[PDB]
Amino acid sequence: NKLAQQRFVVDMKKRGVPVTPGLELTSFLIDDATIGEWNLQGLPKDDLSIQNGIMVTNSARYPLFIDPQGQGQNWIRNKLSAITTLSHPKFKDMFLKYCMESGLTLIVENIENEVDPMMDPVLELSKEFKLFMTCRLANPSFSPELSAKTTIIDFTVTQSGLEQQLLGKVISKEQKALEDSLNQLLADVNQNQKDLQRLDKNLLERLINSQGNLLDDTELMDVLNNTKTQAKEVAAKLIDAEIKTKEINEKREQYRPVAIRGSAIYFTMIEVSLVNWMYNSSLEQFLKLFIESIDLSEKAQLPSNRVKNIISFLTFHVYRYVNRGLFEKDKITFILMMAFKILTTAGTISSGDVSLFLKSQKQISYLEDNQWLNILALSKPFFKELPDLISRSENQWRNWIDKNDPENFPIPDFAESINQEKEIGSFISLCLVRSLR
Amino acid sequence: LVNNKDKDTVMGYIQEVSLESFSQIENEILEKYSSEKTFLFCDFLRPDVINEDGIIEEEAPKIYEAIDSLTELRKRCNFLLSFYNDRNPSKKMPLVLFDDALKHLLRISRIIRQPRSSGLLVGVGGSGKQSLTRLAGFIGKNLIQQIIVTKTYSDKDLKEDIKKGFDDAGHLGKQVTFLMTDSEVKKEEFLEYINMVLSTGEIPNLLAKDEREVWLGDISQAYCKEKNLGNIDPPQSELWTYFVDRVRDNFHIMLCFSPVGQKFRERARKFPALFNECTIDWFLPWPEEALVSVAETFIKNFDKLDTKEETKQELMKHMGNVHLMVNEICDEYYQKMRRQVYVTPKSFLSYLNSYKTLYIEKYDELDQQEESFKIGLNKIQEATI
Ligand SMILES: Nc1ncnc2c1ncn2[C@@H]1O[C@H](COP(=O)(O)OP(=O)(O)O)[C@@H](O)[C@H]1O
Repeated sequence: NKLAQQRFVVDMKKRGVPVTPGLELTSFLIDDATIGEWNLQGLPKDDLSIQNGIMVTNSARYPLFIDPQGQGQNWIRNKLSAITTLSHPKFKDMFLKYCMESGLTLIVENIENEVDPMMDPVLELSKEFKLFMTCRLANPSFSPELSAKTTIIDFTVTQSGLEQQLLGKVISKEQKALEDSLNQLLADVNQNQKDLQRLDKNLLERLINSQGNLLDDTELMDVLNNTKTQAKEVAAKLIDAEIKTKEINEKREQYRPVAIRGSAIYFTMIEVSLVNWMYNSSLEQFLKLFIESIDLSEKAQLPSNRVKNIISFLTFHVYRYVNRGLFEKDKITFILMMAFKILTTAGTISSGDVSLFLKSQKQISYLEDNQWLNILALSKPFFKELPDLISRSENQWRNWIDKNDPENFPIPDFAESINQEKEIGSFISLCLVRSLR
Repeated sequence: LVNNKDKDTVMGYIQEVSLESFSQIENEILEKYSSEKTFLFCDFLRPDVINEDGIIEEEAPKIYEAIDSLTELRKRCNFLLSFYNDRNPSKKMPLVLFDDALKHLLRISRIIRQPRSSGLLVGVGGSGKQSLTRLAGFIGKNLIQQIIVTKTYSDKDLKEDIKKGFDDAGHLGKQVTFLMTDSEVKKEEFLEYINMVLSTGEIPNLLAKDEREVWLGDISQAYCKEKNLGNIDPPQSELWTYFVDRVRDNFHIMLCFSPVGQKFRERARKFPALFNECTIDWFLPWPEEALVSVAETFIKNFDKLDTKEETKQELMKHMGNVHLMVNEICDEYYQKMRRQVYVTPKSFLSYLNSYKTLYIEKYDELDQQEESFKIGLNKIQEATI
C-alpha cells in the first residue's frame, strides 16, 4: 500500500489530473456481507487477508500463491468446495479429462518451479471449469513467463495477524466460557450490524416502495416511527460496542501480551531456516506446542499471576523444542536472536544500535594499535562523548583491563547510574564489552 | 546495437559518409533522404494489392520493392490480421500494431525471405518476437513446426522432425521455417545438431540409412528440366549435390533467445556458427510513445462513458507513466529483498480489460444509485410543488 499509494498519488499530483483524497480500497469494492460470509469460511479477519480475498475474487487469470503457511489452501478447501495431486500417473491423463469435460476444479498443491509441460497447453473445452493451484516453499524462482500467465499472490503471514490468531486460540483453550461470552456477544453485535442494514432496507422501502403517493399513505407516520425504533436497538448495540471494547478487550488484554510474545517467538524461529536448511518447521507444530503449553501449566488460580506464568513457561517449552534440533555452534545464537526479537518491540531497541553491536588513534597513547582500531571503532549516544579525559584518566582502569573477567567484579564506573538502571544498561555494558574486549 | 544512442551515432556516420561520396547533389540528399524523417521503407506485400478479382489470391503481388508510407501499411496489416484470424481456429492474437512493431515485422520479413538466410532474435519475454514470427511466416507461405518435449526428454524427436523438414524443403521442395526457442532446448546436444545443420546440412546416416537413393530417385524427374543437361542424362552424386543445394536454399532457421540469465553467453561461445551466420536484432522495451499509442487504441473503443476533453490525453499519458513506474518498483524490490519479480505487456492489456469492465460495472451500478439520488430530487420536487 504505502509505496504504491504514494507513488500513484505523486504521479497524479504531477500530472495535475484530479483525484479524490483517501484510498479505502476495500470499502467501495465488495459489500461486507460477503466478507462476513468468508469469515465464516475461514478467511482471517484482518486487512491483508481482505485484499487477498479481493484479489482472488477478481480472477483476471488463474492464480498461484506463495504459501509459507497454508491460508489459501484451507480457504479454497472451504470457500466453495466444501482434489488430485500433480505427481500421479492417473492425474496427467484421467484427472485432466474429467475436469476439462465436466468441471471438477482440479486443485494442485505441489508446484516447486518444475512444470510437467503438459500442464501448460491445458492452461492456455468445458465452460463449467476453473482451476486453482498453489506452491508450498517460500521465496519462489518462477520463470518470467510463469509470471506472464498467472497472477501471483503472497500469503506470507505478518506477525500482526498472527497475534490475533493466537489470541483466539488462547481464549479457546484457557477457558471455554470466555469463548462462550466472546462468540455470544460477537454473534449478537454482528446481527446488530445486520440490523442497521435492516434499518437501511426500511429507509429504502419507505423511499421507493410506493414510488408515488407516499404522503397520502398516512401509515407513513407509523413508518417514520418504525425507523426510530430500529435506531433504538442500535443504541443498545452502541452500548454493547463499549461493553465489548472494554470487557472482552481486558479479557484480551490479559492475553494479548502473550500473543505478542508468541508471534515474536515464531518470527524468530523462521529466520534460523535461512541460517541453515533443515532448521525448517511449520506453524502447525508450533500451534500444537502453544496449545499444549496452555494445557500443561496455565491455570491454577489468580489469573493475572498465571499470565506471568505463561510468559515464564511457553518460552522455555518452545526454546527446548528447537534446541533438540540445533547444532553446537548455533546453540548460543538462537537464544541470542530470541532475546533481540523480544526486545525489538517492548524496549524498542534501535536496529541501528543492533548493527552497532554487530559491526563497528589520536587520543590515547598507552593502548595498542590493535586497541586503537577499537577506540576508533567505538568512537565513530555518549559513546562519542566519553572517550575524552574521563576515559583517558588512566588511574584505576589499567588494572581493570589487566584483570580477567572484566565485566563481573571490577565493574566499569564510567557510567555507574546507567549500569544501575538496567532497562538498557545491559545492552550498554555489552556494546562496551564487545568494543573494548 | 543495444542503446539508441549507438544507433544515433551510426546514422551520423552514414550521413557524413554519404555527404563525402555524394559531393555532387549533397544538398538534395540533405533535403530528402539524409533528413531524419522516414524514408524508403522497403517491403514486398504492401505495395501491390491482390484486388480479389475472381479468386482471393488473384495474382502474386509484385515483390521487389515498396515506398515510404505508414497509413496503407497499417491498413493492409489490419486486413491481414483479420485473414490470420479466420485462417487459424482459436488464433487468440490481440496484436497491437504500433510503429516499432511494424518495423520489427518488416525486419523479420527481410531475413525470412532471403535465400539462405537466418536471424538470431534477442529480447526479454513479452517483446512478442514469438508472436510476430507467426504472421511473418504465414505471409511468406512458409510452414512452421515447433518441438514438443515429451514426458521423456530425449533426442529422436529432433531427428524425425528435421527429416520431415528436409523432405518438405527437399523432395517436395516446399518453403519452411524453424522456430526453436529456449523452451525447445533441454540440453546442449540439440544445439550441436542444429549447429551442423546451419553449417553442412548432412546428418550422418539419418538420410543415408538405405534411403538417400530412393528419395533422390524420386527427384531426378525435376532434374531433367531444372539443370537441363540437354534433356539427355544426369549423374548420381551430383543429384545429392543438388539436393543439399535445395534443402539449404529452403530451410530458414528462426532462433529466439533470452538476453538474460547465465547460459546464453557461454552457449554462444560454445558454438561459433550460431551468432556468426545469423543476423542479430535487438528489441528494446517499449518507450512512452508506444504505450500512449496502445492506451488510446484501447480508450477510443472504451471512451463511451468517460467523456472529457483535455483530460483523456493526460489520462493515456499517466497510464504510460504507471507502467514505466511498476518497472522501477520491480527493480527496487529485487534489489533490497533479493526476491524475483517480472512484468509483461500482457498484464498491461489485462489491466486495461479490468479498467473497462469494472468501470462499466461500477459506472452503471453506482449511477443507477445516483439515478436514485435523482429520484430523491424528484421526491423533493414533487413534495415541494
Ligand atoms: N505487441 C503486443 N501487444 C499485446 N500483447 C503482446 C504483444 N506482444 C506480446 N504480447 C503478449 O505476450 C505473450 C507472449 O508473447 P511472445 O511472442 O512469447 O513474446 P516473447 O517472444 O518476447 O516471449 C502473448 O501471448 C501476448 O499476450
